[PDB]
Amino acid sequence: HHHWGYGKHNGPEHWHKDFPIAKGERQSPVDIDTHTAKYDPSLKPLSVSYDQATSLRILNNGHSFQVTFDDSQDKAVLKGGPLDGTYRLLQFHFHWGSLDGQGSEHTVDKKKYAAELHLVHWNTKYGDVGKAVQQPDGLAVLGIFLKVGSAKPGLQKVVDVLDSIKTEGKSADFTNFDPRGLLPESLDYWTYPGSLTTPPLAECVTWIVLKEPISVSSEQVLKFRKLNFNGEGEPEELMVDNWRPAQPLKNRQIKASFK
Ligand SMILES: [Zn+2]
Ligand SMILES: [Zn+2]
Repeated sequence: HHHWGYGKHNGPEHWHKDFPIAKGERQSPVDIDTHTAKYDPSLKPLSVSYDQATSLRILNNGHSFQVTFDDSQDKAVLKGGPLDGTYRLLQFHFHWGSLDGQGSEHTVDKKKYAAELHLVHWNTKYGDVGKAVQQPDGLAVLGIFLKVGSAKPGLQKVVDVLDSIKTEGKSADFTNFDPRGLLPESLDYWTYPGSLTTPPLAECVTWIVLKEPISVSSEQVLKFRKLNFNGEGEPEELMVDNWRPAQPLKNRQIKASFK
């Protein structure tokens, strides 16, 4: 359980009261201004190696739903792009809106997408996620925008279990899932140094935000929107608009992998 949320009283505007790093120098998300984000030809190609992925559980954590992976060995890993070394996939989760016109955390020329998928990875130079979160290169989060259109067949297994995890703390087995089914065809990206977008807002993340959104259906996104922030029998707070808005870029540069 957790004290914070996305309401007027417990939401992003107030997180700095408990997490003063909320007003820090490398906070996420950010707007990606395509007039000022510059192509960097020294960026390597991004390497997604998810064939050996081992999914474990799906959980309503009170702010989102998350799907966890066995990160005890190099199985599903992210390498290349801006990264040095190997980063193991730990979990994925989403942020979404009440309406299709909002829901993403990152924006592109101020445009908000209907949702955003985060695949969270940690740097194996550290022992575990707990050590990695204390370092500036501890995590790599691969961010993928969702737009509404045709169904994403690789999302359907997720959508099909959401009715079983409606309220905070509900969970299920979630085995044999292939996260490659959530990727777009193109791996062109923007990258910058930032932070977790949820508490504790640690400044430990290399963000890799893909340019090409995936398409999901209205049925699929509606299932997201029928989840609850609350626990069982508590006053219903539909789980929508669980996104932090864009934060000041301060001294940073966003780099593009493409011209
Ligand atoms: Zn807790
Ligand atoms: Zn996230």
